[PDB]
Amino acid sequence: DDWSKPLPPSERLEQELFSGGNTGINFEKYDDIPVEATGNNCPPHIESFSDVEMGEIIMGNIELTRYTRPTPVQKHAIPIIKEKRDLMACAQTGSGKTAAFLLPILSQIYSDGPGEALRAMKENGRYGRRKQYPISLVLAPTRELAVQIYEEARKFSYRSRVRPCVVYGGADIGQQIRDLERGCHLLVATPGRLVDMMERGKIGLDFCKYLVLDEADRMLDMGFEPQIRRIVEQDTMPPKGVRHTMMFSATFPKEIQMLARDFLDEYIFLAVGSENITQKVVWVEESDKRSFLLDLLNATGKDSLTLVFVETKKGADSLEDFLYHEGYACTSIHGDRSQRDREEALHQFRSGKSPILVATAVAARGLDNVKHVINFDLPSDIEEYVHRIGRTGLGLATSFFNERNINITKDLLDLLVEAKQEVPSWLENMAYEHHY
Amino acid sequence: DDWSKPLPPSERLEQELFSGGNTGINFEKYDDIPVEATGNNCPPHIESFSDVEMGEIIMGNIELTRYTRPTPVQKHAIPIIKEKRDLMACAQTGSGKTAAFLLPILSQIYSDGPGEALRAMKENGRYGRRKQYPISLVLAPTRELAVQIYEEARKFSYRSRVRPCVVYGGADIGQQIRDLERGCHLLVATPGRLVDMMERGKIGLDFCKYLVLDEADRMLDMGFEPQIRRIVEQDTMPPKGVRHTMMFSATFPKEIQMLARDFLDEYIFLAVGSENITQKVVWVEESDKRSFLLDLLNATGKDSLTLVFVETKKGADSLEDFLYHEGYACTSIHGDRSQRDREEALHQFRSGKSPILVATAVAARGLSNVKHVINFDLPSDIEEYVHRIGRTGLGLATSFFNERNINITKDLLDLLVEAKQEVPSWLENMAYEHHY
RNA sequence: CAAGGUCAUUCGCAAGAGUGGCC
RNA sequence: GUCAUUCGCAAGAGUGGCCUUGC
Ligand SMILES: Nc1ncnc2c1ncn2[C@@H]1O[C@H](COP(=O)(O)OP(=O)(O)O)[C@@H](O)[C@H]1O
Ligand SMILES: Nc1ncnc2c1ncn2[C@@H]1O[C@H](COP(=O)(O)OP(=O)(O)O)[C@@H](O)[C@H]1O
Ligand SMILES: [Mg+2]
Ligand SMILES: [Mg+2]
Repeated sequence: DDWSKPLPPSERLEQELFSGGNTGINFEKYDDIPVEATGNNCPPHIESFSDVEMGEIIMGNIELTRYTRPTPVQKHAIPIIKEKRDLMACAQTGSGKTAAFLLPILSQIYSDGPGEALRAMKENGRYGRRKQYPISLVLAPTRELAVQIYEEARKFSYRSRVRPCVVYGGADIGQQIRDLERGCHLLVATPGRLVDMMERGKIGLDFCKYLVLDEADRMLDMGFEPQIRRIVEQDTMPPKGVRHTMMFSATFPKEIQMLARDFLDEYIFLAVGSENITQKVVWVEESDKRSFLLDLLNATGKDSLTLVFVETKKGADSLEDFLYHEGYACTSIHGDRSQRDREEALHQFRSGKSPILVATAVAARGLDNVKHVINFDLPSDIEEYVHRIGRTGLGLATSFFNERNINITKDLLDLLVEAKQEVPSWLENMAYEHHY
Repeated sequence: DDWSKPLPPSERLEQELFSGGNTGINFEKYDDIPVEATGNNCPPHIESFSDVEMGEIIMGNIELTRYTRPTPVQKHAIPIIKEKRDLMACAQTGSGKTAAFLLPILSQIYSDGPGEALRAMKENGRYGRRKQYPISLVLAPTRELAVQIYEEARKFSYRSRVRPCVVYGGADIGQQIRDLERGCHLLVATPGRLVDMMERGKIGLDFCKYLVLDEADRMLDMGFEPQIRRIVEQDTMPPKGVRHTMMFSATFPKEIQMLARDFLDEYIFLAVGSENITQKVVWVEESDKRSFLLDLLNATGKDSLTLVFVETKKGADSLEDFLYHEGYACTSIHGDRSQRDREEALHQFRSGKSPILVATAVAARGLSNVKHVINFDLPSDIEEYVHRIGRTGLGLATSFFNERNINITKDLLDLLVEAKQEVPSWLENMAYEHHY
């Protein structure tokens, strides 16, 4: 019985599962991703589903649901889970958390098969068996979330021998029991309803190899902690390091961290996701950047430090000489500068003898109370912009923009909206005109 | 013993196998390909290796060999073989053709395992068994090519339980026997040396499931046909439809077709690959295309048909009225024309009453003895260019080119070189400056 | 030497746009 | 309604170019 071999299709079933619902979304607004996965021997992230062998069944079902590339949380979660490592993932709503665990878990089940224990037991007959032993257990806080997880499981278990089931409180136990008795390899459950099934001898967790806690922060908020601990610690479920455990949550309070240390073994912490700073963006042609900078400098207080960012080292030297001949006390720093020359420049800047510092990205990585940060040249990527403006200690950041910075028009626009800053209407216009 | 699981690496092996040699070549000057695969229920081609699940070992070894995407012959051969169909593949030398069969075959062996027959026999001890039963046999005409096939097999069998071996004539039979005695699952062989090995009781073909005849045209020219027939038809090799047979050849003579019908079962025919047409390319700005066309028409003999291709239906109507108001008897045809209007236009064209036909791509698909085809607008792709100029019978083709046609500068340059035509120096110059 | 970003060409993919051809 | 090509944007990869940073 090979579980990696797809079973014959059903045109009827395909339409019910894939025609509508949660098909793929363009996760491009978010593609400028701050994502970090820290842990011992952390498996590297993926850029395509092909970078790991999901298997024939999963790749075909991904093609039916119309996903093309992994979401940023999936880029890390999928290789982490397929390497059989535990995962603590803090990801905001709409990141693709559900598929981030369903895809690797089901892929592993297809490759490994049901295991020796299930074969050694009486095969689930046409009249079923009273008690079922799920290979994988997913815990959810509500019926709504549990049903949504279950629906995605059907899409990814299409043409497989994995039969998903879902049980939730506030419903008829009779339907759920009768649905369980037809086989259950992946179970989605609210905690209270799952405890009832275990007490009734309908569900056994002796062979549960994949445990997922979805929306874990909410489950604690709703008072499900005793049920979860009864499910995991006070029963037959294999312990940490034998089972493969994953916790997903939108927030990371200390209550979730303490639960992670109790439930997860040698795990990876995965996190996905500047408002005390006034930010201005102005259109400036290249030949006008110097004159625009002079007006800002002529408007600066007597004892306010100004940090001016430029793209190239030659541009930094050229801008320093220009400002000096214009009569402005300034200094400069870049990568070619010796450590002594950097110290001399910073000494003048900190002392205030030269309250203007012309710097490349060398000062974006903090070498040291700057009041004004000026992007004389905007950086080529939005990550550099964040590091630059964070040098302020009220704090102001002014950036020069022209057609050369069109590569960050949307990324900069998203940042201004996200930081509750004010948005030039022409920036929105150029963004939509350039991308649609 | 799971054969889909990679075995531990070896830094030495990686360097010896992958550091140099024939790593990937960008099959980019040949992205524009005439490739047709014809046969009953022919599996669709692929565009990346991900489109079929090759397995962890294969995808890992592909990355080490620096292959990015399948070559045009690989796009069809890989899915055809992976679906267990026989293949008659005619492709020129240097097409990525060795890997076109090694990758799907080894992937199948990794997934299917060694089969029941091998598991029921004595394991190859460290004093290995005497007689070997290769799962896959590859036949080559010379030692040189056989070694070259074998070396690629080493790279793709890296970290696998598949052990390749190569035997060829004009060498010490002694080394080959004891290299075989250490185990052999995939065998590369020249026909003469293989016949000897069978007669020694060293090689058994009872379990060979994948038979490959590489450079089959040369093998027949070198007199290997009786040895091949003895190898395939007069021994224990499983017959067609049980074994999976592939034949590769740079040419497709009648002698190869007859051999394919004898050896291949329900096979697919795969083929990969205008000199009596003088072709001219001239730079013409858009505002000058009408004046340039007039000079050519005034230089046309009184009784010669000219076919003028344009991009849009509106362009066809506009060009017709312009020529008419200039005193040139002409007509036009495009997709929006009713069948009656098309017949009227063709009637005037073939009678010579209006020897100038202004047409869109609607006339690029055969509808006469046209003496001059003029690309007033060059098509957006080179395939359309071939179909347009093919309407001549001496026949001449003159094409207008400007910056709008930069998207086919390289493809048109390759075509003119391929068809032994004169090449404007500016066309090469613009091609290299645009792509490098 | 290593690490990062952007651009140009190419390949696939998704969304859009434009042209063409078939009914 | 179906089909083909091109172009814009976006993801990735390969090549090239360019810039930045660390010894
Ligand atoms: N690889 C992907 N590509 C495109 N869209 C995806 C992908 N993975 C998930 N999605 C979509 O993201 C949306 C959110 O799914 P969901 O799991 O509910 O996010 P979350 O659970 O973190 O709130 C769904 O519409 C889903 O189809
Ligand atoms: N998918 C690929 N991507 C890039 N290069 C490839 C690919 N496949 C093969 N090649 C290269 O193409 C060249 C031709 O290999 P070969 O099999 O001998 O062509 P052929 O057999 O048609 O004469 C080799 O250098 C090989 O490494
Ligand atoms: Mg060859
Ligand atoms: Mg092109």
